Amino acid sequence: GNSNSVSRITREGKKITYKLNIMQQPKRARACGQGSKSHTDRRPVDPPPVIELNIFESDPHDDSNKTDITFVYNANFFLFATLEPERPVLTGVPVAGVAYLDKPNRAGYFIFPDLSVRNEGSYRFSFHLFEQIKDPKDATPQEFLEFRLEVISNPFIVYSAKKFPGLTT
Amino acid sequence: GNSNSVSRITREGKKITYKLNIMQQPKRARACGQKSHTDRRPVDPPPVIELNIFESDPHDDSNKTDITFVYNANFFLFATLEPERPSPVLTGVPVAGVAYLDKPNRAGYFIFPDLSVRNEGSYRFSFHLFEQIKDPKDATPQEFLEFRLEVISNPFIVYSAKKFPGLTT
Repeated sequence: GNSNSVSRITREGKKITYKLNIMQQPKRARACGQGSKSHTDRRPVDPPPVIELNIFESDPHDDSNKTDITFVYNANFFLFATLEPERPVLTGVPVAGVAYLDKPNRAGYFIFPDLSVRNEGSYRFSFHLFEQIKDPKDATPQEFLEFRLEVISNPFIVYSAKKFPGLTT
Repeated sequence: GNSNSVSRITREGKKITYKLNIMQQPKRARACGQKSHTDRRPVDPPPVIELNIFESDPHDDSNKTDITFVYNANFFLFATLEPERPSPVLTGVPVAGVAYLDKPNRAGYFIFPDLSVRNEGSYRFSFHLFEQIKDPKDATPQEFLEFRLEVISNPFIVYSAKKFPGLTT
């Protein structure tokens, strides 16, 4: 349940598949609360969520064969994080740009190192992929933003540290 | 209840306030499933959100000045579906570009005419604003997307139409 994929067809008849895979799930976070200290003395979600993106060309004849064109496909990609209660709350920078790396896999990567949750509880992360196309053949303000697909994280727990006035000081 | 505001400070020391307010709440939709009335599926009436941007000088932080037509940046509004009682559930085009209009008010406007819900139930819409900055001094993969704020809609009902063979085809 770490991955999700979507497919679309371009004007040139090309079948493009987007695959999102969460490689580093969140596990825990300390509720940062509100106030002036909440924006400068917080502990972000750890380990930072990391999402891998792959793009596949499918030749029209044989669909058992795909070609990873992640390093060839020319478009802007952004990944946006939302906080879904399992039963603003999310602070920080919820938008990550793509970084193309060869290890551990040849793909694009999104990292979220500065996510904070305001209140304790159980949450899931939803990561939404936006594509900004620069070649008109790839099509399905003079720039457009297209939602592509979404991946759902495993549940993680935000705890609250108990208060001990004379102890923590 | 239909609006939300968020303030930031640019590099010049000016305070910039973004205000999102919903002009047309969603009311009803017919579950689209995976029933020959297909224009009955898009959420109706199409949700409409207006955006206003206000400038406050560091010398006077108590007064605001609308700069919605002056602020040089691209804007996008992204719709997410929130279950009021917590293959995609939301379908269509969930990204709306901004349109600058003078009537009914001089502001930016987003319209969502092509949103569909797969399952019946009570839902809410969350609209997230993304700012694509073109002027570097307005600042707080060469292009970047910045999240600003979200506005949450009133609950709306998605209903299902029963099948009566020999009566409803």
